[PDB]
Amino acid sequence: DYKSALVAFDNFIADFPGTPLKEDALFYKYDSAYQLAINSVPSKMEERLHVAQTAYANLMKYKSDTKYKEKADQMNARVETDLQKFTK
Amino acid sequence: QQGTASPYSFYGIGDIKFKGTLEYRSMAGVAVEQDSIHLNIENPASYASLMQTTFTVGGTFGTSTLKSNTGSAKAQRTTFDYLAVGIPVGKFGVSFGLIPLSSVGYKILDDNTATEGAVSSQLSGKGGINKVYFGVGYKIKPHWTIGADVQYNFGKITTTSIEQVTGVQNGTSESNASTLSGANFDLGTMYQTKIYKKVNLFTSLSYTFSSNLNSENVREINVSGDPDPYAYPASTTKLKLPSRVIIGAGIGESRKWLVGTTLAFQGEGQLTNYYNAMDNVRYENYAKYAIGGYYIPNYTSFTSYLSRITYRAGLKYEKIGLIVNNESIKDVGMTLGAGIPIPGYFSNVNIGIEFGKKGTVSSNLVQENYVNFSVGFSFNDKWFVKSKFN
Amino acid sequence: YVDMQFEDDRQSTAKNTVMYSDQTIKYGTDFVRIFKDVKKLL
Amino acid sequence: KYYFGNIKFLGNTVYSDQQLNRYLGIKKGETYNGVLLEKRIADNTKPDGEDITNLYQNNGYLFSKINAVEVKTVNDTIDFEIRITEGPIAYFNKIYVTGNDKTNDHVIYRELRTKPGNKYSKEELVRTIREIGQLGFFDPESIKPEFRNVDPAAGTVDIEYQLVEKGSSQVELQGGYGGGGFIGTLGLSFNNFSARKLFDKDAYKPLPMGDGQKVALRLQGSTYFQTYSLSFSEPWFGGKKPVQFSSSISYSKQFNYNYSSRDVNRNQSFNIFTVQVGLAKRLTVPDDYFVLSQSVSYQHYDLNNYYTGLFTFGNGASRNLAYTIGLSRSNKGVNPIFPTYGSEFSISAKVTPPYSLFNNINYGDLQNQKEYKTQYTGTTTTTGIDGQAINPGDYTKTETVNGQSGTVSVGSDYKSADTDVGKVDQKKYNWLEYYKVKFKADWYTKIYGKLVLRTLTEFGFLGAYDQSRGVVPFERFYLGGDGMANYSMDGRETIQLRGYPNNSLTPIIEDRNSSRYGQQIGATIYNKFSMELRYPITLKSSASIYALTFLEAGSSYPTFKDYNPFDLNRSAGAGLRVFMPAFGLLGIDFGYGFDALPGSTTNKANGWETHFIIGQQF
Ligand SMILES: CCCCCCCCCCCCCC(=O)O[C@H](CCCCCCCCCCC)CC(=O)O[C@@H]1[C@@H](NC(=O)C[C@@H](CCCCCCCCCCC)OC(=O)CCCCCCCCCCC)[C@H](OC[C@H]2O[C@H](OP(=O)(O)O)[C@H](NC(=O)C[C@H](O)CCCCCCCCCCC)[C@@H](OC(=O)C[C@H](O)CCCCCCCCCCC)[C@@H]2O)O[C@H](CO[C@]2(C(=O)O)C[C@@H](O[C@]3(C(=O)O)C[C@@H](O)[C@@H](O)[C@@H]([C@H](O)CO)O3)[C@@H](O[C@H]3O[C@H]([C@@H](O)CO)[C@@H](OP(=O)(O)O)[C@H](O[C@H]4O[C@H]([C@@H](O)CO[C@H]5O[C@H]([C@@H](O)CO)[C@@H](O)[C@H](O)[C@@H]5O)[C@@H](OP(=O)(O)O)[C@H](O)[C@@H]4O)[C@@H]3O)[C@@H]([C@H](O)CO)O2)[C@H]1OP(=O)(O)O
Ligand SMILES: CCCCCCCCCCCCCCCCCCCC(=O)O[C@H](COC(=O)CCCCCCCCCCCCCC)COP(=O)(O)OCCN
Ligand SMILES: CCCCCCCCCCCCCCCCCCCC(=O)O[C@H](COC(=O)CCCCCCCCCCCCCC)COP(=O)(O)OCCN
Ligand SMILES: *[C@@H](O)[C@@H](COC(=O)CCCCCCCCCCCCCCCCC)OC(=O)CCCCCCCCCCCCCCCCC
Repeated sequence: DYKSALVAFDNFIADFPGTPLKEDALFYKYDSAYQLAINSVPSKMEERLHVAQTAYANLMKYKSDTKYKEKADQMNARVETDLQKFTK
Repeated sequence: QQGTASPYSFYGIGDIKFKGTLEYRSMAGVAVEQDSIHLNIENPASYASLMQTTFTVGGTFGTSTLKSNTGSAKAQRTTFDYLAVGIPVGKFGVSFGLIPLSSVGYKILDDNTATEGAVSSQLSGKGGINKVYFGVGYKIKPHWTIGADVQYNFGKITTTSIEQVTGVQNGTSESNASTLSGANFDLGTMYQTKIYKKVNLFTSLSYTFSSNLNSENVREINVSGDPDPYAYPASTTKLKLPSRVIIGAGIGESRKWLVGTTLAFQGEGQLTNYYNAMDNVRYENYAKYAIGGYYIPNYTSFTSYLSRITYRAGLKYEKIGLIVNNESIKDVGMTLGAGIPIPGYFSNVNIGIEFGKKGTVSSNLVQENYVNFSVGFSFNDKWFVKSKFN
Repeated sequence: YVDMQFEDDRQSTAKNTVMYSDQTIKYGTDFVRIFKDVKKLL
Repeated sequence: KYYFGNIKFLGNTVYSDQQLNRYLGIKKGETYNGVLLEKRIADNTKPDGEDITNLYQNNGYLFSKINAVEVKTVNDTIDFEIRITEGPIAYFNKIYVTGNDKTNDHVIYRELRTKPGNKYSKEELVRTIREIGQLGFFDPESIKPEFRNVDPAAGTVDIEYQLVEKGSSQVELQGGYGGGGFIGTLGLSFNNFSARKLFDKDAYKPLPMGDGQKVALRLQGSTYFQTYSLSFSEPWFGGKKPVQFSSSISYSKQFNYNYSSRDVNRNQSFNIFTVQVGLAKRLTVPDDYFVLSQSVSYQHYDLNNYYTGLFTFGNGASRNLAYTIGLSRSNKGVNPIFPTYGSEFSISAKVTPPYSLFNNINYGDLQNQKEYKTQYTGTTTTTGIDGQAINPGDYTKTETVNGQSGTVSVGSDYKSADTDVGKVDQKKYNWLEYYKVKFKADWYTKIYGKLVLRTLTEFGFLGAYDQSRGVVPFERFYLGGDGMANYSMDGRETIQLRGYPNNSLTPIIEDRNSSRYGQQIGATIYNKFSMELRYPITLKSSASIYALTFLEAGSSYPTFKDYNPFDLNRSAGAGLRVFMPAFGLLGIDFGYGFDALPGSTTNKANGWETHFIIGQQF
């Protein structure tokens, strides 16, 4: 239910500002968008790919030395690679 | 519970029951077009043309009047005709089902009562051969399909003859039971072109290989009152199912009209068992000539619903292949039908009426006039649809 | 709304159809429910 | 008198006037009926009515309001101007539940159909209430979804589920009528068990709570059988997908029952101890309508003077170890009681290990061995029926001297002794070896209006890997009558074929002089084809009543060599079915048999028959 996870996480990172769990929420928000984009209707695959990039940037901007950097970097590789198919 | 009442079912392996689904049976077996919602069980290549999963079931109510040089009699039979399932798998097509190859059935009574010392016979027969099939079709081209199938034949034919003299009260009842089992293979191809504007040329070729049938016979004689029956030693006979070549060709516009002809020929076979061996009955090659087609006034019509019904018709001339009393037994008949599509779905209800004459009254033979009413259900649904938006 | 009957969906647990009986009657008379209804009718 | 006329719609931007006119279904010249108009606009009696209001509210229009206004009234003709207030589309923003004091949130949030970020839909809210009530941990009358922070401008609505906990423990008191006899089940169930804290004795109030696991101790009984079982079920195995994991340990005592005369001989019975484990999960490929079921079971049969039919080892025991896998695809809807569309295809296969291949035992030559010949195990010289000595350890034979019959000593010539059928059958059936395949196809379609056509085709095959060993005497098929569910633990299946008595079509022993002639041994093959036309007279939640007409044909066979799939017993008739949540499913049917029962001398139709059942006896 990745579509509902994005909305739920967006509200959490807003209703509870300055929390120690923000780093985890940022990563899971990226994962939710990543899984939603890699497996989605080809009509709106570009829209979800862009959201994945935005979530990745927010995670890195928060804490550059995030614990999930290894996995996050791997996930961004797929998004960038798949984005080349829509480079009109 | 028998499927036929014709005395001719005694010879060979019985009367050929399956002759195609109601959609095709109403067109005299002409299945040249590559349909997308109907199953053409007689041609394995048609399985590739299916666009949605198909589930078919059919039944018929037959009415026949046996006529001879002595008198006439009326008989009626009700049976289940078929059960087939079609599944589209990419460019391939898979179909599996159960169909009746032949049926044996007759209830003849020779009443010789009212006279002391006269033997009365009560001849009866039941059973038949059934077939299980599994076929796969492939689209070598968008309008060219080829396919193959494997069919397993199995069934039991039992013949009973009870004789009782007028005086004595204890009669005898001889019964013969034969269990047949074998397998055969079928190959087919269907090609469709466009000769003129909106007019297409449909072609279909199918070939069935010869098969060997193993029959295990058991003959026992029982007498009323005696608790010990007289049983003959078990025997095993081999039968040979002849090969079939079906050629079809027709012209017409898809969803508008279609006119076609089909030619079916059978090779050499051995359908004579131990119980049906006679000297006045011989065998020849089966040959069928049929002409049929359909007409749809306006499939995409919103004003009248009668224009969306597929109207089918056909004519048929068949040479059964058996020569009784030096007279070739032939069957001639006409078929009419209509396919009503359920609104909102591709599924439809088929209705058909077939009438004809089989055999002749000459040479002391029996002529059969039949009027069969059949109903078929074709259900279509699209499966294997993946759901995106993970 | 609770009494409405619905078919299983993607969010409902899968039913095992290749197991023996669970000692339960499907769509059978529920005496506990009848008892609760009688109490409400008093 | 007043007649309707000039019905127009205003404010219908989403739906055209043509589409709405069809939904309303009111033509000019009809008699003025105020109730009919309101019923078609907004049917408040039921939440699933086919009204214009439900059309808007089920597609995100939360603020939709439809009100009829009488414009003109001239010449006894009234004119209406249906006004529709569509409003902006709304989406679910925040979904939270309150009132769960003993149930974890993950258990409740995973059963909510109102996912955040989706357009508002009344069907999802109603479905969510039904699912929350199915858990049983809350009050069925207090599942109130309250709308919060409604923002018409932003188009977002927050739903708060207020639940009232009422205890996870429950008592089961159910009853049913099938197979011509009543059946009742009694049991206690704890629907909120947690196996994680099993070893933790700190939290042991009425068994550890938490996860939505279910543990039940139920007792089911009938006239011929009684079963006690302990079952554990995990609705969400793994925590990621709704995978069901269930286990069960049961002990049943099945008496010998004659379905023909409804008489039970309490002196003959057998005990069955079964342990089963199963895993069922919905497949994502080929589609989301496929469900895979797997199961492993071990059973121990203990016969106690069970000398009936094909059971010659009435004092022995049998062990069964089988694996069952089943693929099913169901897309029926929407009401399980009265489906209007969809189909259900199921294929199952239960297989046992092929012991005959590895163990080097000849099951055909068992009757020609010393160990399987009748012998005198006593140690005192006796006299046989022939009046001769029977020394200890000598082989015996059965001889009929004068009227009475008895055993006669044959000496050491075991070749001339009588074969011990009990020992041969015991060795043949010490470990059940068989394979069972079941195929079922059900299709539902609407023919005209509310009338729907149902086509059902079922197949069943039971066989053995080695023909010399023979087909097992258990897991057989019984056809004819009202039918009964698979309540027995021995694999016996009762198939329903209206128009004929119960178990009237099962093959019988035809040996005549076998001392057991006429007994129903059971069928190994069965195939039933049915067609029905059903019309619903009431489909409300309180009571769902529908009428039906059927055309059935089915038959059972003893072996594959006698299988004639097109030689069936036909029947026809009509029936009525009523379903009430408290009283369950009630059905009355009247069928006519067009064929004679097996073993009948005269080939005459069976005739009319009456069938009454309570519950799903399939
Ligand atoms: C694919 C999907 C999955 C399915 C898988 C299945 C497919 C795999 C293959 C399976 C086949 C395996 C068979 C096998 O092998 O394993 C069998 C076990 C198989 C396990 C399978 C497990 C499956 C797992 C499934 C898991 C599922 C998850 C057992 C067996 O084996 O049983 C055999 C039995 N078959 C069955 O039971 C299968 C059953 C079927 C069961 C399975 C059903 C499964 C269906 C369920 C699926 C449904 C799914 C939905 O069928 C039936 O139920 C009916 C049909 C079924 C209908 C189905 C309908 C479907 C409906 C669906 C609707 C939706 C068989 O019948 C024959 C047929 O068998 C199968 O078909 P059928 O049965 O016909 O149907 C074949 N093949 C098949 O594929 C058919 C299949 O069904 C097809 C499957 C269909 C599937 C459908 C799928 C549907 C779903 C798909 C949907 C799309 C057929 O091929 C064919 O044509 C057919 C065809 O082409 C083949 C290919 C077809 C393939 C199909 C392709 C697929 C297509 C599908 C789609 C189209 C073939 O015709 O009889 C044999 C008896 O033979 C013996 C014996 O037992 O040893 C030896 C004999 O000798 C021979 C010989 O040696 O050659 C035999 C012949 O050759 C012949 O020439 C003969 C001469 O005539 C002789 O004159 O000689 C003879 O004895 C003689 O032999 C010696 C020799 O020397 C000769 O001289 C002598 O010795 P000596 O003198 O010393 O020299 C002896 O004498 C001495 O001994 C005597 C005594 O002293 C001794 O005492 C006692 O002991 C003796 C011992 O022998 C005993 O042990 C006894 O026998 C004595 O009688 C006596 O009582 C004295 O005698 P007396 O003088 O006093 O009298 C004498 O004095 C002296 O001492 C004696 O004389 C005889 C005796 O007479 C009997 O009494 O006995 C049995 O043993 P066998 O030998 O091993 O074969
Ligand atoms: C009878 C018991 C044995 C059953 C065995 C089950 C086999 C499992 C098959 C797993 C699915 C295949 C793996 C790949 C899935 C991805 C989709 C691509 C496969 C494919 O080309 O077929 C798609 C649909 O068929 C498919 O995905 C394959 C269809 C699989 C067979 C369907 C029938 C199963 C048995 C149930 C029938 C009996 C009723 C009992 C339930 C159509 O893909 P496309 O539309 O893109 O076309 C393709 C052209 N590019
Ligand atoms: C023949 C009976 C006697 C011998 C016993 C046979 C035993 C069969 C093998 C055991 C069954 C377990 C293995 C198959 C299920 C695993 C699939 C995982 C779940 C899943 O998501 O399914 C996807 C495909 O499913 C599939 O695998 C689709 C096909 C599943 C059905 C095929 C099994 C036979 C069905 C017919 C039974 C009746 C037989 C009648 C004669 C795989 O996805 P993923 O996990 O990679 O994730 C990627 C997306 N989620
Ligand atoms: C001769 O005595 C007479 C029998 O006399 C009786 O005792 C009367 C029998 C009872 C009559 C029926 C009582 C119940 C009323 C409802 C009937 C069912 C209608 C169902 C329609 C919708 C389907 C659910 O003999 C007769 O009456 C002869 C009967 C012959 C019937 C022939 C027509 C049957 C249809 C032929 C096709 C086979 C059916 C399957 C169709 C789908 C294919 C799979």
